[PDB]
Amino acid sequence: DEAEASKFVEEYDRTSQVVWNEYAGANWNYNTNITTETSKILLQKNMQIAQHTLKYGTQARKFDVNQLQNTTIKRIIKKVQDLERAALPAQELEEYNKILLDMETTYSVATVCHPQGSCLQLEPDLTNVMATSRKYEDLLWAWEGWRDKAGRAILQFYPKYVELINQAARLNGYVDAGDSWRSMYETPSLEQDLERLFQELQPLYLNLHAYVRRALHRHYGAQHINLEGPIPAHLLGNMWAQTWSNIYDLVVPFPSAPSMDTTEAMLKQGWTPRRMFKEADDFFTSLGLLPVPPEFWQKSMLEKPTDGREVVCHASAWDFYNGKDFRIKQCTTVNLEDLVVAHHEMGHIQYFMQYKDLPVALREGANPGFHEAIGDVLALSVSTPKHLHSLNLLSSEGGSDEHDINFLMKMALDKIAFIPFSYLVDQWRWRVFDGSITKENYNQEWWSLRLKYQGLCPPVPRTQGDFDPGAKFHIPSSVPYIRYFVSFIIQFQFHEALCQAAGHTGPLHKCDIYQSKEAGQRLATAMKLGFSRPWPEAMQLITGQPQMSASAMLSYFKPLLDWLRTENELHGEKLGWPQYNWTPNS
Ligand SMILES: *[C@@H]1O[C@H](CO[C@@H]2O[C@@H](C)[C@@H](O)[C@@H](O)[C@@H]2O)[C@@H](O[C@@H]2O[C@H](CO)[C@@H](O[C@@H]3O[C@H](CO[C@H]4O[C@H](CO)[C@@H](O)[C@H](O)[C@@H]4O[C@@H]4O[C@H](CO)[C@@H](O)[C@H](O)[C@H]4NC(C)=O)[C@@H](O)[C@H](O[C@H]4O[C@H](CO)[C@@H](O)[C@H](O)[C@@H]4O[C@@H]4O[C@H](CO)[C@@H](O)[C@H](O)[C@H]4NC(C)=O)[C@@H]3O)[C@H](O)[C@H]2NC(C)=O)[C@H](O)[C@H]1NC(C)=O
Ligand SMILES: CS(=O)(=O)N[C@@H](CCCCN)C(=O)NC[C@H](CC1(C(=O)N[C@@H](Cc2ccc(O)cc2)C(=O)O)CCCC1)C(=O)O
Ligand SMILES: *[C@@H]1O[C@H](CO)[C@@H](O[C@@H]2O[C@H](CO)[C@@H](O)[C@H](O)[C@H]2NC(C)=O)[C@H](O)[C@H]1NC(C)=O
Ligand SMILES: [Cl-]
Ligand SMILES: [Cl-]
Ligand SMILES: [Zn+2]
Repeated sequence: DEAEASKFVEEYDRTSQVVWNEYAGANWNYNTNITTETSKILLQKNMQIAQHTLKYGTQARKFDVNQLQNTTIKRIIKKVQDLERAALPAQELEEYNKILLDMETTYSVATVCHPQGSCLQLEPDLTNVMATSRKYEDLLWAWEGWRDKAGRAILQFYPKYVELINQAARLNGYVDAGDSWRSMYETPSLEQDLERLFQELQPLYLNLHAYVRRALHRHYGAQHINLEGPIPAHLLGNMWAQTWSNIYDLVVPFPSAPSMDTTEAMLKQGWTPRRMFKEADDFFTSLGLLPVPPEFWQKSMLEKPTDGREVVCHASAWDFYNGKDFRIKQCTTVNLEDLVVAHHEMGHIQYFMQYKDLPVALREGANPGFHEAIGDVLALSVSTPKHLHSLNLLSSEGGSDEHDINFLMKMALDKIAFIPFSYLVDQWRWRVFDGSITKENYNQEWWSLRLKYQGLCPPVPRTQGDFDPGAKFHIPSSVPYIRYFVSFIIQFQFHEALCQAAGHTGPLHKCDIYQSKEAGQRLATAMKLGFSRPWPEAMQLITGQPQMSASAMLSYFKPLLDWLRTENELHGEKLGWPQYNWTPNS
């Protein structure tokens, strides 16, 4: 009966709101106050949500979706039929939860020590070294040490993790965990579509790579940089070489056109974490989008506590599944990078608020990439030299062609450099999950892809027992990553569309959509759909067409592509890494 299915969905919604809200609370209380007691309560709520998922998922599977007429009810019931880890038998579920906790803990407590010296945590100690050191051996100590202490220590857990997460996927009707993850996009052509996008960005990435490689050759010396080979992976300013903007000082196109030190400016002018989030809130409401509720300001953790609590510091945004309580947890630091992260996280909060009236089963983004993109779209406008000057964080940089190319290079060092990294992570994981990479070659296959996609090599030859993927957070925390590749493509599509809605003309990279109500209306209509419709509908609401496309990103960076090609040609660069077998001699 249509009526029995409707009743079921209503009962699922009521009970899920209660159970998910209790789990969100317990998880928040652990994350903002790590103790034995909060771990204990969290463990109990984890089991309560499993029992709820098992109960309602079992019921949902008794419905023949084929016989359901109402498409919304059909959609919800089909989704509740996927129990995820709660499909595992009791022993395997306990084992899986424990392996996940052990991997996450191992990663979070790993430190790198000098003998009879200080021990450095990843954040901020080791990331600061990677960002600021310009000494090959000091960078190497941090890069190798982090892999030695975090990566190698995850390896013992990962094969059993793969076995259990695949078993859960098969018990929910998928062939492996990678299949299950890809299904979140509801797009049978996903793999080919993503490959096509990656290929469209190759001219830009290869030209950026070759230009940066030449700059590294200048600084680190001819004996350590092969101008026809891959770049050593510890020289890009970031522990994973996923974004390169911390080496802007080594690659600036026009050193004669200097830029203000934005961190020093923010500190001198008394910026605080709360001010950073108020600025993000203001951008959202300038578009006519929703302000965060008063409760957000009361309950959020917007900087590291000084009351003796120990906390999880990573930036994060939290839906408590009651339509009222939304929070950010971030150990915010006062700099421009974290101002952008604040906008990223506030985009997650905005999406939570926009879809709060849907059934909790449809309270997700159109696809996971959409959820990641919203905040970054606003941050693109924030990052314009125009807007940064209005915050008193830059001197006037408009007009000047040199400042213009310098700005596009700054943007490309993050946005373009990240495209191959964000593609790589789940290309590797999909092949682990489908069994075509075994524990015998986890690491070799990781580096084959680091080479193939990013054009990087490890500065020190890897050895047996190395497990460098484990040194990247999302691997031991089992967080899918292709969402970030999707996000970095489509956020430029959204920027282009909103800039057009706002009446912007001229180069896309000069657009600042601040206070555009037309831009806000486009985003709001799409966000309010949550996960109720196939994501091409939200794509069309924003952009006027239904596809993912790299064209907007290419248009944004067109002046840099032209500059890079001219620069690389006059130095005779050989794009790519035909000497792909090269690795450092010392
Ligand atoms: C197939 O079934 C689906 C699902 O049906 C729903 O679920 C099943 C299981 C059963 O329970 C059904 O009884 C139930 O309807 C059908 O899809 C639904 O279709 C109805 C149309 O009949 C749509 O009605 C709209 O719903 C919105 C949102 O409603 C939530 O939020 C409201 C605001 O907080 C609140 O009032 C509601 O009670 C509801 O509350 C939330 O409910 C969810 C669970 O669903 C729960 O998780 C949340 O916790 C809970 N939140 C809170 C806070 O309680 C409602 O806002 C709409 O009102 C507008 O539209 C009317 C029609 O146009 C109009 O008369 C109203 O005045 C109002 O109009 C707008 O007003 C503004 C300003 O005044 C104006 O600017 C706008 O232009 C104007 N809109 C206009 C003119 O269009 C309305 O009631 C459901 O949204 C929809 N649900 C989903 C999920 O899609 C589907 O129709 C079925 N298909 C077929 C072919 O039959
Ligand atoms: C805890 S939750 O699950 O309930 N809520 C999720 C978000 C809603 C999911 C909806 N279903 C959440 O808070 N997640 C945390 C995660 C943290 C960040 C993260 O890891 N970023 C990746 C990739 C990246 C992204 C942007 C960028 O510029 C550079 C890199 C990384 O750093 O490698 C670190 C700061 C930027 C995001 C996030 O916000 O997406
Ligand atoms: C951090 O967590 C501990 C453990 O839950 C909290 O301590 C509890 O505090 C309440 C009073 O509010 C007592 O009723 C419990 O008995 C306490 N338990 C223990 C083990 O001490 C503590 O309040 C939390 N701190 C913060 C700042 O939230
Ligand atoms: Cl690595
Ligand atoms: Cl994803
Ligand atoms: Zn995010």
